[PDB]
Amino acid sequence: MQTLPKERRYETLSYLPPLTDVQIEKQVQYILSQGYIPAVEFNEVSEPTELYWTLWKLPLFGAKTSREVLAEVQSCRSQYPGHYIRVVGFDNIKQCQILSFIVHKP
Amino acid sequence: MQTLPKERRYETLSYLPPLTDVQIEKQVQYILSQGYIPAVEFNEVSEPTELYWTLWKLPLFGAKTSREVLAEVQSCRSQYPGHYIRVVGFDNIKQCQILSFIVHKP
Amino acid sequence: RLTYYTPDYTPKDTDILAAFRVTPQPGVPFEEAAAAVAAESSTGDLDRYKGRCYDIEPVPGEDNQFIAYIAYPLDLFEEGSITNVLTSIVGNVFGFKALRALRLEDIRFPVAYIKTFQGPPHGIQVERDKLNKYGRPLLGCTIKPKLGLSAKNYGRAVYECLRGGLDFTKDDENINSAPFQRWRDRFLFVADAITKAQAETGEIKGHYLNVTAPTCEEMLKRAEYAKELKQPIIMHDYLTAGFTANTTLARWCRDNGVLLHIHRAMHAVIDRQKNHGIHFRVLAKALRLSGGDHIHTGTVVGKLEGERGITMGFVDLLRENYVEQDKSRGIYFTQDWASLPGVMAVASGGIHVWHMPALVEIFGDDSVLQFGGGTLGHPWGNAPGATANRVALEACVQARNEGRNLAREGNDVIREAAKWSPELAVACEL
Amino acid sequence: RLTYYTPDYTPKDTDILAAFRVTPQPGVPFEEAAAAVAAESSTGTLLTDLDRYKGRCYDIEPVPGEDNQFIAYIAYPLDLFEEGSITNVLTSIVGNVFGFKALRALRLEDIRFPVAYIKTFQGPPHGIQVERDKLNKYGRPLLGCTIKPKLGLSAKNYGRAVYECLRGGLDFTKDDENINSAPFQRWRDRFLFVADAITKAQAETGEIKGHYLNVTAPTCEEMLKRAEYAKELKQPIIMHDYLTAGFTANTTLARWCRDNGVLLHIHRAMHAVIDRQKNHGIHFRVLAKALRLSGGDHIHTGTVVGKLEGERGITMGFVDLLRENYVEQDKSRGIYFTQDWASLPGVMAVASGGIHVWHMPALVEIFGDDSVLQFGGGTLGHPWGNAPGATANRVALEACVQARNEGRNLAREGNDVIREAAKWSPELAVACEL
Amino acid sequence: RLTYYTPDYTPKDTDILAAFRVTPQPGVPFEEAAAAVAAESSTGDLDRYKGRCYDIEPVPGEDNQFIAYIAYPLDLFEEGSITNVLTSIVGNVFGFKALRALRLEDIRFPVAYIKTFQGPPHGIQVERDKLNKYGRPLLGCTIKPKLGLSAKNYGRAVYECLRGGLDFTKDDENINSAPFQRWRDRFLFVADAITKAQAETGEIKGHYLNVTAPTCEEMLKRAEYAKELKQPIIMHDYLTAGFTANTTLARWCRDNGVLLHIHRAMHAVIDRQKNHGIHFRVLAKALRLSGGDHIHTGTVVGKLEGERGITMGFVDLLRENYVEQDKSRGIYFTQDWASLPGVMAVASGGIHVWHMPALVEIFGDDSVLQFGGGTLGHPWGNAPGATANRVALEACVQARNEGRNLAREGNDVIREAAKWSPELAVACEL
Amino acid sequence: RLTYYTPDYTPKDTDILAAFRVTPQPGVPFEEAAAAVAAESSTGTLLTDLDRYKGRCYDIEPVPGEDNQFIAYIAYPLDLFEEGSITNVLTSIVGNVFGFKALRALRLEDIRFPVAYIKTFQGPPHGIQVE
Repeated sequence: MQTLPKERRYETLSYLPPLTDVQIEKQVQYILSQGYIPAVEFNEVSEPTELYWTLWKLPLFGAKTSREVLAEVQSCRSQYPGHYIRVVGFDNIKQCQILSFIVHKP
Repeated sequence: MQTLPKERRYETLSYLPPLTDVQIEKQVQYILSQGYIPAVEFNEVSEPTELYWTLWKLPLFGAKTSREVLAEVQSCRSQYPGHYIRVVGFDNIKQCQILSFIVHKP
Repeated sequence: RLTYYTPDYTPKDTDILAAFRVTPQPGVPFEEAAAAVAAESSTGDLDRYKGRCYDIEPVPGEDNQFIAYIAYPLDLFEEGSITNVLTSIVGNVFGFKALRALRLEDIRFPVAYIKTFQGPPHGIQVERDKLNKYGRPLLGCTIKPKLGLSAKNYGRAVYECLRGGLDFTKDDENINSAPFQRWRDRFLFVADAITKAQAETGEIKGHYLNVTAPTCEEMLKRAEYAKELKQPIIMHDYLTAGFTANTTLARWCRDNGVLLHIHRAMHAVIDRQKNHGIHFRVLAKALRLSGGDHIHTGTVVGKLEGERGITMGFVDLLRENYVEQDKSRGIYFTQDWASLPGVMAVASGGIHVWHMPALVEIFGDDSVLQFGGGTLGHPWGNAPGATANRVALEACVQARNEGRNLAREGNDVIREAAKWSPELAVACEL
Repeated sequence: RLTYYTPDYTPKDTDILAAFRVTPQPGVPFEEAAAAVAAESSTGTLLTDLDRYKGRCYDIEPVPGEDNQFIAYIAYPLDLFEEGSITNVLTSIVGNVFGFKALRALRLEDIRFPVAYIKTFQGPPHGIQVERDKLNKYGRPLLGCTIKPKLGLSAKNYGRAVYECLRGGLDFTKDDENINSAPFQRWRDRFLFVADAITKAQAETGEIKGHYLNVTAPTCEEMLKRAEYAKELKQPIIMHDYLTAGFTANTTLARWCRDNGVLLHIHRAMHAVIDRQKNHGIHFRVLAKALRLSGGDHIHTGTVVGKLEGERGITMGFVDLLRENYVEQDKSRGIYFTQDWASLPGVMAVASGGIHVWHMPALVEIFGDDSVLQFGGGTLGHPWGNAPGATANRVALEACVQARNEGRNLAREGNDVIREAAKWSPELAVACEL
Repeated sequence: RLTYYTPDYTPKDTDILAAFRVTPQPGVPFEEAAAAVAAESSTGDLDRYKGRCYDIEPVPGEDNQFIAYIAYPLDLFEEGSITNVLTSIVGNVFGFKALRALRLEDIRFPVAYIKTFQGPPHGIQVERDKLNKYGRPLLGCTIKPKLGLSAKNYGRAVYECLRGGLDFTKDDENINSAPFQRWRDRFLFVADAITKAQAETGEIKGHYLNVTAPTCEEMLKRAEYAKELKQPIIMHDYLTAGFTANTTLARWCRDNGVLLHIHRAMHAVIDRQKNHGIHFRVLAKALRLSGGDHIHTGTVVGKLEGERGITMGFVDLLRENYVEQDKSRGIYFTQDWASLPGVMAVASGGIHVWHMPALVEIFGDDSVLQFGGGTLGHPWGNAPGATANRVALEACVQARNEGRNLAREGNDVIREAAKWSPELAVACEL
Repeated sequence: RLTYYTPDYTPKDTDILAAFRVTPQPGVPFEEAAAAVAAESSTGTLLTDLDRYKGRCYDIEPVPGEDNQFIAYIAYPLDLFEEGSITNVLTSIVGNVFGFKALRALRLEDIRFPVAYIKTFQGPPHGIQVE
């Protein structure tokens, strides 16, 4: 018998325990093997009232393996230690966004 | 293949590498030899939403050499180490302002 | 008569088709009642403006009942008025005496007549962009107890649900304003419970502030006040307040950026009988053409394969752009919505923690999941009861974003999330 | 449950009673379904006081002659509902409770708005009395054509059929259900060419003729700019389809017509979705009481002539609910609760069946003075046009008004006064055969 | 007739001169058609109110074509109405049958009639004071793709361009509101992308929010909403929406502090042909007298010496106070603008990184440079593609503020800025 | 280009057709200019779906008796344009496309507003009949 403490618990996939390197790439493999476009985004602060996250280098239109989508975030580990890095997944056609998960936190 | 990091990059002449002492005086020599009035301005913070920069001693109406416009900023180096010093260039007649470049930064 | 039954009339792409479910009186033949359900819904200058029947299609598995497809012309009806579709079509036709029970099953608003309407204020895509809530079905408490809670103690129960990761929190049907709780003070102490629950957990929290009012002047001054509390969403009981007040508020919510949660209050007077009334897939089309960014579509969990085929039938009608004519799923006409915005499908029955694997598979991303409907609360309160319904949500979205078949590996992903969540593990059984 | 079934609870004079007609699923006992229809219309299945805001079933009374059906009298308190909101009565009472799954059918038969709760409403804009005082038409049931054909007529040809009916003694003339505005006939032009045809027929024959201009509209802004235009044509009366357009748009136009002196003709379009089945829905005496509390000076109560004794006692039940101040509890006549209207103004009861000349003995005897008699709905007009067709429908009125005012029992001596008025009227004699 | 050709009429300083380019039918003499292009643009008194021709001046290098200078009086025309200049002058004169092609080349609004108008809401000087952007020509993306982008994904492409040092970002022509992207939600998610791109880089970022609408009520409620997002600038397609809607919006943008980006949509129906139509230097004068703080003047880079003499001809007409009569540059009348505010000249063709040395020399400080017009984007995206177009801007303004001749030392200052900029060095070739 | 010239495309009953009279500059073939007048009046030269919002030329039909001229029938979709805005038809269709430089002259001959798009407008205030 207990309450919930006061954390930020950022957007989505954030009340579950923080997703490890297997669960990062399995969701990245869900992006490409379902035909979505794995884009990487970063931002200074991760509240969901700052509405735009700044897009890392490209949204990776021709990304086919998780070993290179994560390897673009490997180029984004050392670049931004203090930014909430995030791999989003855009729909290829129908104008929507699906996956959203922070891969790196300050 | 790389993105642009998040800096302030203040107003104008600010995405190029910061202008050195030769490029300060060559732009100051562009102010007087084109008949503009070299005024010196300073401010605490250099965002371009604080609209007025505080004018240093005079706008130097009869300034004829770059060795003395810079020598008024030499009197403004030690005065204000923490203010964004700036030599602006006002039009002599037609009510406009042209040159704008930070010569000293905190 | 019998000039209103034209069975060779291949209906035009600009007609407004209507598929009744006629149960005629004994002795009434099927051609004569189908010409009569097309009769008194028109012209009780007649060859161009006539509601005419063009197909019979008797109900399989049952005698003395058929599905009379009526083909109303376009220029009979008002541009932009869904209270003129229901005045014209179902106005004086259900009371016709040679019909034991007449039920409007489905209706086809064409591309020509959908463009006169507004659609929802904000679709699925525009709503989720405003809320910044992507890739998961949203959430909701309904504040129990309904009545009695003073405007702050109501707001304290809103703050307590919205702390625990709950996206939205519904205001009740019968809470508009009442001498224990006025709307001006309910809306104040709720918008003061949202700006604390949105500052605590940074997500855009909202509350479906009930703006259903006696007059349309008291409804817009009840919505112009939820606008000036900077509230993301309001709600409106669209069948007690009607399609003139809803379309008034539709046009307002588009023109003031407020999302609209259409509640289907009093929907079951007019559809819950399977032989007489207006089936909800007509009323779901009717409020997609008036406004609503949400609509209650009830629940799927307490329903059989046919009763959730029909329930998923109108969920696609109010959410997908093009829906093919699939009569076993209930949709009687191929409906092209002509890029009209979608409406959410809000699941609100007796659903609880363990129905999250089903209702992320059945209802997709584009859904809202209400709670507290029939279930006996949560033994630790609201803020654990909402964190249970949010961890069990996102445990099912995590497994769905990893390919795990949530029909069979769904009860596993609740039980392996009860380990890494203590508020979930006590709602894991009751 | 069974905390919501208090069978000893004498209901207060300020409760809002409701008499459902519950048809429960089998195995559900009668008290536990009647406590359930008192449950999910309140205080659903401690943070508050339950015993102050709960709906309480207080009597069962099984329907005679039919098992698996009873009349759950529910007693909702006063301070549960909104002052002045008849769309919060229905959101509370018939909101979340008919789709309840332990019930095969549920029918809100009757509802007792107390004197405490009637006074928050407005009533009609104008009663029986103030409607007759505005129109200067005393001691007769008023009249109306219905402009056939409905669809296709341009706005001037529509107003010529209005002017033709309004010459020959007709009082009102109804605009149709499915006519609000449509690409052949816009409302701004339909209202214009009807105001030019009332003030021609009102100036010709010196009675205050009117026309039920249809202000039913997509939005409440478009409704009030459609009614404020019929105000500025100095029209006496508008009309409104109150169940398609709802009770928020009706109560908006209620408050408008009282504040602008326009009579409001409430039309019961889409009523038969919910009052026509005998087991499920909302009986029209709820929806009759619901618009006497919101606006309307007239409401269609259908007809009597095609119905049995039991089906017209129920129809003369809700004619009295919307027209009389105090109506006693009589369940054979359909009324379940005694209803004090607290001097709320009456509503006319409009007769609009498939009726013609030979029904003027019947509908002046059944529906009294305080009524309106529509025509042209089912019957096939008149061979000489509309103005001899309306004089046939007006000489047959005042023959049956004169006969009723001389002791002549129109139930038995009614067909004599049609035949002895067809002599002195050539327009009625050709209408005397069909 | 031939009382409308008065060749000794030295025109008054209060007349409104118009220089047509008549191409008469074969057999029509030049005095008779010039009295006829002055005929049906008036009086189809006479000595006080006739449009009269006062000079012929045949086109050098071409027969059967001349430049009929018509001299309309002042008191024929409405004070403050440029839809009455085009109703009076070019109303019923181009359809006259003795003329094979009639083209209005230039027009002289006098000092007497310019003072009745408003001018731009904000000039060059007042606009740059509001934006605090001095001594360099401003910038712009045009968000490609045009269509399809939802209101937030459109805003995300606005945020991405405006991060990279881009001053403004244009909304398209055909983006007003459409079922994939409504204006209420386009304007919201763009003003939420400006307050992030202005907070990131402190410069005053703006977006030319398209307020072109079906009605003038739907245009001002589309501009009163961009006012209440605290937006610096809007835009308006000024020839599809007309000169009654611009002058409505000019008078609004001056009276609400919003800058106005006049877009020359549908301009090339009426000036692409070199013998018939209304040349853009009339239409550039026509919107300097209605409002606009910007106007597209196309581009200079894909044009010869005469076609950019004409292009720099009306760029001086819409930006400089006094412009001398210089017919080789295209300006047919000496135009005194009477201290009316200037209009920006927005270069928007297929210009890219390497045209920065030319377009800082050709178009001066008082200019805006759009991008994405014909070029195949930037290989690294938008925020590198805007930093390329901003470093290459300010490398050319740095060299211009040091006396370097940007006609010859211009390609050097791009290549010596590709060293100290990596986003520029990849746009340095493609 | 030639992704905007779909010659087999039977246009839908809800497209907004447009029949230009293209007079292309010489050396520009007829399909590539007709794909271009379908280009810069939409979707100009994977961030969205191209094939849903693009203007498609669907027939050429050379003008009889005069070479270097044809009638490019362009098929714009419905949901590209604004409900009720005839100044967004012209901003879309004749906006950015006549000043196109591969064309010596371009004339919008006719345009088919569908029944789906006429109903968003008002029409005249009063017709022939009501006038």
